[PDB]
Order: sequence, then structure tokens, then C-alpha cells
Amino acid sequence: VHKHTGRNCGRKFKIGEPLYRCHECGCDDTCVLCIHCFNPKDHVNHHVCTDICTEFTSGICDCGDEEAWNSPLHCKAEE
Ligand SMILES: [Zn+2]
Ligand SMILES: [Zn+2]
Ligand SMILES: [Zn+2]
Repeated sequence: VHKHTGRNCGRKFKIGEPLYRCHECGCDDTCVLCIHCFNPKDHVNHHVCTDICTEFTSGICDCGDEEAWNSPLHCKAEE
């Protein structure tokens, strides 16, 4: 399972995978969520940017790292 109760997700993105950013919820433009963590319920009419990961934009999911987010998130894997 992709659930990670009480800790950060930290799932590394692979080339060609979807990554989710939110203008409002993200602290800065490096703050990202994976497909298993991103919950549409959290971002109704928010400015959500979903990209496809490349060779260059390689990193980790920030779900559960509270210093990466302005609002409390609700992990999609958790429901
Ligand atoms: Zn994640
Ligand atoms: Zn998560
Ligand atoms: Zn949002």
C-alpha cells in the first residue's frame, strides 16, 4: 500500500510519472504530490498543475511533510 500514516510519503518519481502541484497549497513551486497521494477533494477550484516527470525534474512526493504545505492535506491512499 501507498499509505504512510504519521510520516512523509517520500515516494521517488520515475520518468514518465504524473506529478501534482498546487499554487495555493504548495509552499513553493518545488512542493509536489504523487498520484497515490493527490486527493482532488483537497483542491476544488484550486490552481492544480499536473505535469509528466522527465529526466531533469527528478524528486520525491511531499505528502505528509507539513512544511511543504499551507493547508492540511488528506492523503488519497489513506481513504
Ligand atoms: Zn506520495
Ligand atoms: Zn500521501
Ligand atoms: Zn490545493
